[PDB]
Parts: sequence; C-alpha cells; structure tokens
Amino acid sequence: AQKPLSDDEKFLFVDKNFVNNPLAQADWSAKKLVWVPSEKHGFEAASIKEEKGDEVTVELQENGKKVTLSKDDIQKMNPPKFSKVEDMAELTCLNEAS
Repeated sequence: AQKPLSDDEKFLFVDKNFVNNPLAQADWSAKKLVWVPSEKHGFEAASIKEEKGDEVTVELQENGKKVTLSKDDIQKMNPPKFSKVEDMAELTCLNEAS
C-alpha cells in the first residue's frame, strides 16, 4: 500500500504493507469457521459441526474440542485481510472478537 517505514515512522503509522496467501484463501472452504469465547485468547477460531439452531456442536480447530455452543455465542470469523490497520474502520465484521 504505502512507503514502508523507519524506526521512527514505524511508531508513527502502522506497517500498512499487508500481504496475501493461497492457504488462508483455500481454507475458506471451511465456511463454518466462527470465533468462539475464550479466557486466554479472548476468542479463537472453531467450526460449526452440527447446527441445533440455537446450539451448534461447534468444534475447535485448535484443540479439536467439540463444544456444543450457541449461535449467539458464535461470532462469525474475520479473515486476516483487514489486519491491524490504520483506522479502526476497515474490519468487515464489526464484532467483539475483532
């Protein structure tokens, strides 16, 4: 995006030059990726396995932990595309996790 930064500039502007990769864009196929409540991370990414409407057996794609969790808990994921940007605007999912 812009001129990359010095030691001083690096603290002025965010490192605007973000990047793009096939793996996170191939992984999109797991559209049931949702963010899930956590003490330690705030939130992490898990996936919807069996939709009980208001519950879903969600399963973590970290520990593999099947946690039947509610639709209202499960906070629809935000891909790295908007990472740590210049304004607090550009994040598509304006959400708690993000």
